[PDB]
Amino acid sequence: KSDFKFSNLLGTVYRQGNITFSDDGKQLLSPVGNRVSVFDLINNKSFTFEYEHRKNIAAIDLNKQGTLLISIDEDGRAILVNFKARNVLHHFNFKEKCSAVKFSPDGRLFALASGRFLQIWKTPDVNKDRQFAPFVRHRVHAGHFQDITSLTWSQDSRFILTTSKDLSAKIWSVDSEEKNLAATTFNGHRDYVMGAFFSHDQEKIYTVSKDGAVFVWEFTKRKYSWRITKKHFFYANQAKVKCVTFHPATRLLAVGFTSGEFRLYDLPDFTLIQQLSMGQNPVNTVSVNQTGEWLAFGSSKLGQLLVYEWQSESYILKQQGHFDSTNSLAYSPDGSRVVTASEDGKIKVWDITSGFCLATFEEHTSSVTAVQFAKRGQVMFSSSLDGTVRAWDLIRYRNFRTFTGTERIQFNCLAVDPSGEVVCAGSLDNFDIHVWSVQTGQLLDALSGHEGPVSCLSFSQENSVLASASWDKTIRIWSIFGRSQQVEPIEVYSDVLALSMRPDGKEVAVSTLKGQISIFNIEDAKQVGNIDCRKDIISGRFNQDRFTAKNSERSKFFTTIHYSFDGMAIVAGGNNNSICLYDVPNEVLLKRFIVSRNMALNGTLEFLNSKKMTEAGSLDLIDDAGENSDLEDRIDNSLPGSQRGGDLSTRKMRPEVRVTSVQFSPTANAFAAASTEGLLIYSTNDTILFDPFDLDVDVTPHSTVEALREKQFLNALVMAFRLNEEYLINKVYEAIPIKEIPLVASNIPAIYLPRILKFIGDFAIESQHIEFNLIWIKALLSASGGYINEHKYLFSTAMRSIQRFIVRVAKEVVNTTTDNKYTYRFLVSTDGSM
Amino acid sequence: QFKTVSTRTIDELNDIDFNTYTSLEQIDKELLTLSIGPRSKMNTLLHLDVIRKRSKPKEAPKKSEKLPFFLQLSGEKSVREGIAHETPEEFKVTGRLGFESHFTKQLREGSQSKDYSSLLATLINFSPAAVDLEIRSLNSFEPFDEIVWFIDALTQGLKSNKNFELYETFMSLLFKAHGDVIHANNKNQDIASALQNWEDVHKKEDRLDDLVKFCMGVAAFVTTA
Amino acid sequence: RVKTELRSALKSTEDDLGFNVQGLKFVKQQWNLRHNYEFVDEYDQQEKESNSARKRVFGTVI
Amino acid sequence: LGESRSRQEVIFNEELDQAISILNDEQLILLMKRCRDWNTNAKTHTIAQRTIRCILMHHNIAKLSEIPGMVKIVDAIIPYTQRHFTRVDNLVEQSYILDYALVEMDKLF
Amino acid sequence: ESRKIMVPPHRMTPLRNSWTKIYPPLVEHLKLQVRMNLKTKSVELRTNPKGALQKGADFIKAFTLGFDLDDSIALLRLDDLYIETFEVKDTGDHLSRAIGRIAGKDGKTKFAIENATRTRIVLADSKIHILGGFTHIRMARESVVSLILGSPPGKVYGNLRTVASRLKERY
Amino acid sequence: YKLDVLSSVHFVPKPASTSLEIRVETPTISMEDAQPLYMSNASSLAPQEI
Repeated sequence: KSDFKFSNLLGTVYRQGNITFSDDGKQLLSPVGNRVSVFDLINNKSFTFEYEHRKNIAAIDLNKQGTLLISIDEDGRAILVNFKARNVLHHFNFKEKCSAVKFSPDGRLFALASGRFLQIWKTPDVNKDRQFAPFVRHRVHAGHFQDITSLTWSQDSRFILTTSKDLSAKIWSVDSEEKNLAATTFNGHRDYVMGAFFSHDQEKIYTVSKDGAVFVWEFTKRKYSWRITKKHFFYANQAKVKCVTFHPATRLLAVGFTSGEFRLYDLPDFTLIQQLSMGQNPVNTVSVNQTGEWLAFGSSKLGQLLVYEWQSESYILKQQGHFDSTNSLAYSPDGSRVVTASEDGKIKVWDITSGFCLATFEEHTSSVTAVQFAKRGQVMFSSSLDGTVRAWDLIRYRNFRTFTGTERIQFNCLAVDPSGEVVCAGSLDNFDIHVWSVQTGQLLDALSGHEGPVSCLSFSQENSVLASASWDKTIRIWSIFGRSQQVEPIEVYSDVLALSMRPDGKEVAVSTLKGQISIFNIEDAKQVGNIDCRKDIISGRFNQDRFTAKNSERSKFFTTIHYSFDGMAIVAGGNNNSICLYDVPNEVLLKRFIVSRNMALNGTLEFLNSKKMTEAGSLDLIDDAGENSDLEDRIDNSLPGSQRGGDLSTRKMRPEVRVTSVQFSPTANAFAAASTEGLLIYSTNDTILFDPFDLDVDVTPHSTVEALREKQFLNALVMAFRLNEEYLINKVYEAIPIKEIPLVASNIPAIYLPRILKFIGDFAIESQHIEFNLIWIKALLSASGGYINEHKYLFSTAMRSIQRFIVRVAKEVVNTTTDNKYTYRFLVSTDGSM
Repeated sequence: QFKTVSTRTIDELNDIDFNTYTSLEQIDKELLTLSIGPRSKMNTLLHLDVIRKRSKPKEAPKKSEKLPFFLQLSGEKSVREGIAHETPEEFKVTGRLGFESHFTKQLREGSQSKDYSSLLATLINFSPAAVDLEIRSLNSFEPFDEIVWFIDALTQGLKSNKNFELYETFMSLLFKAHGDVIHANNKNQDIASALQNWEDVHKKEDRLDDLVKFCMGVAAFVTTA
Repeated sequence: RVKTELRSALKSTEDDLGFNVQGLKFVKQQWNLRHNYEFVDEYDQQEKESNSARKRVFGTVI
Repeated sequence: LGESRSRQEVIFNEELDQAISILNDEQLILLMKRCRDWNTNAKTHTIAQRTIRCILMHHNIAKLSEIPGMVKIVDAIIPYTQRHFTRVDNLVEQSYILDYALVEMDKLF
Repeated sequence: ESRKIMVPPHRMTPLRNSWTKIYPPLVEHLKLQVRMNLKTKSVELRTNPKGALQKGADFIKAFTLGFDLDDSIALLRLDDLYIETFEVKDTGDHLSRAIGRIAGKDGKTKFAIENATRTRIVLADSKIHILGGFTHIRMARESVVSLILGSPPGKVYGNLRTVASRLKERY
Repeated sequence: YKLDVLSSVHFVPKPASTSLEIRVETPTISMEDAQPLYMSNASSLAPQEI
């Protein structure tokens, strides 16, 4: 139950740093803020590493065995991770801002550009145990005078070619005996040298600078001493070079500028292969595949990530995330994708497994405040600050309905009917609730009676009663349908934000500004029970404020709560960096999750380092923005009293950490939280955590495979259920023959029914045994499908996971074979003559 | 925490000692079984034209004019594993015996030996662009041998009840690419008999149809009502 | 008996429904490959299809 | 069509579908104009689908393509056939509550 | 050890005027010795004492076949390049307009299939030579055989669009 | 724009605009983002719009 682990981070495909591919370039590793996301682009899936830097990460590299990663943040705290085990091996603090880190091609050394020193360390093994100090320093070279901007290893891991802000580039041999082969420095650029690469044969050296010159250096005579043989210029006038890379085997130089334009050249002849634009923001990262066929570009201002094949002029993916600006989320009615309503005015539909956005919708001209699904994933409603609720067909991708009021107000929350005739929406400046029909477009009613801004709306999913709750300390229950026009006001102790509604519509849980979650019986309007949550809330201290995190009143309450689908738990989040989940019978905290440890966000640390507090102000409120290398980030265009507007440049404070929406998954035992870093997805998995169910001493994996070998199949299945071990359940499940699936499925005891149903769901989504899984589903639904119907909310997430398998792989296969049957019948039954 | 240890007792089913169960490839020969691979490969194959049309940029990139014509072939010396970088191995049809491709050579050899297992292994192996480019070039002109060899290769394939969603999309890609020539010389004996035995094996696929119909209808009834 | 006869009638009508779908899209597709147009370049092809698409104009609210 | 459903390759009486086989371009194009506008119902669609079926299996497909006007008709009533196929497929998938009721009635004893 | 490549008397004068750009990669990049027999209208390539004779033979044989100078240098370099020759043979009806169908008005069909399949084609009266990679030759030859054996222009042009995309695509 | 951001986007919306939108027909594959997958393969126009 309560044993959730950080699974995934939807949204935010790129934040800051360098993109890396794999060696067999199937996955790409993308630095999201202080996590690292890895997107597998062929097996369409994605994961995020569990570990967490304390600042935004700035460098990524993993060796070409694929076996370990090293990630450095923006003040040099490196973290070495085992890439296959997904566990962190070492934490190593380099003392200053490291610009690049690279492994050797032969994997055994890595080097990094810390300040103006190139330091080469040698890679610890993945097979060795963790030591106190696994890194053994090879050397540290200091020949540059200003900071080093780039590394490049040679093809043999023998020389390393580094580029600096100082207007040179240098070549260093790895070992001391070849010191005479590599002692030269490469002058001649007017600006920062952005890259320096070898050719395939390591005879030519290309050095690309910031102003736009690429120099070809050759070991020629005018003795032989590395002349410059040709200077080529990009002649991009206002823009200048932001990122350079070179695939030496295909002779492909890829260059991204500060204007979104990137050009890619065939280098020693300098012929423009292609030139096209990501956008208007600068291209912060270019990275290239090992075969040189894919180019991954990252722009850091809009958080966007392309990977683009330049032969077939086509985007493998062109994605863009949302940092800090995400107002709402909603799971699809099968937990396959999450719809995100974001403050720059748009809807984005993110697949969960493959961590990418399928569709985006921009018809709101202001910050979209709420999304909500209806008509079982066919329609989706959203309300924004531009005055409109509007409806979206997720088949034809059309905004087919737009609902406005008559009073020019901005809508902050909505609620749809189950039987989606009526949409409903509430504002924070109008005190009314606006009731629109969906079939016609008209304003059906304006419900009145709150004396404070209607903070939250929800329709009961079963008996269809409306529950609104507002800042006049009052939850209110409206019987709209059928001649009633009945209003029942329940008062409560303080002003309400985030009501939520049970899946059976019996009870309603409200979150209050005191810090509590009260739970009320709807039909008999009396309080069933409350949780007191303001003392298990992690409220950090901001940098600007002059009052401690203990005495602060900023975030000791939950602005979003949500029921579990068995009705037994509540997940909750707010403007604090803890999300907490409880079980509502016992009103006790099951688990509290720290949503960020990034010190680049504001409300993370409860106690701020007193070294940073000086005789006039803290040292993190000092703006060091004019110490910057160029005008576009020396610029301050932040109009003064702006909080929660748009365009993070226009607010002047650090982005605070907050969760704006929490939701449970409708199909598989997880929840998504819309934080500022992205859509944090926390999920359990049954592979770990031995948690048996009434086993005795004679219940053993050995006993289960003896019962399987002796072919008591029902006894082996219930022994594996009492073990609750996923591999054993899978082994017995596949070993039962087709001849006696229905006998076993009829003799399964009723306590092991949700276990076998949720196992069949989470197995059959990705397993290939489609007819076996459908035989088991047919046998279970036929043998025990009355117990399910009279215990709906137990199998409410195990049955939604099963019809996530039938309509999403099995029905697609059945559609293909049906079309083949009918095209056969046409192609042989009719007349093709001339 | 970094490897997995065997739960096998010291003193003084290797998958069950390492707490794993590698799921077996198909449980029974009379059971349909999808491919061991991503589920999206069927959809990529069925709609890869419109997906790439989506994926094109909005205007054409600015190239040069003094660009070499054989730029795709003019590499140096991480090796490319596409259908374009394929060399022939080791007296005029569409593909001579020195310039036969691997797919056409294996298709012919399977037509000799009446066993297309290596052909189907190559088909399940290579990528969707390679699959479309191999099916789209299949000698649909004078005697129609390569089409009918592909059709009874797919027959031998989906007799085996494995990878069957891929064999279904290969038949859909055949009918899409040059089902017009099959409709043209309909009532030709060889191609009509090849389609006849393909339908003879393919008509036993409604087991999946009424199985998912039962599961969908009863699951909906049990959940809602 | 009701189940057998009812499902036989329903599969009998959707048989000719699916037949007519595949036949009519074959007719349209062979007309297209007979005399649609000649563009090998993808950008000119997509602009040609965008100019030759079906347009319908809708009354939206801003 | 109703008497064809009554009694018992051929979908009408055979003299009627050879009489619909031997009609020329103007007659079959107006016949498909009004099969197009009959197909827009959910009630009158079956007569339209079976007339389209007998035209397709009694005429030459290249001839049907080359008749001028019959590509603006078949574009108009392919997606109606698609929504009727989805509707009848949904109806036959929700038809198996009879089969579930039979297996419950068999588990009764 | 030597090779003789007979230059026909319709590609003789371009060989003489572009000869000064043909023999330098034959005599210093390749280390062959090269003679041009004005009596037999042939090119002789002999090996000096100080497996490239077949490369030089294919170089001058491409120029002999009808491929231009830079195309022949592309064959001399670029190891992954091949060249396939075939007559039509599949007269007013068939010979006199199948080649007009390969060409088209101003050779635009030949230009389109060249750019689509990344080969390049020289079309004689009925002798088609194709210079490309192995898969590229396969697709250009399949399309040329297609439009001498009868296919609609919409079908062959749609196949050309598709083959350009799928030949440039990774995966 | 900058008045809304300065006002910390509590504002009062623009009055009303019954505008006019032309949508061409196209696959909703093509109306999507660039990623390997898709979500729906319909056509953007209804049968009663064709």
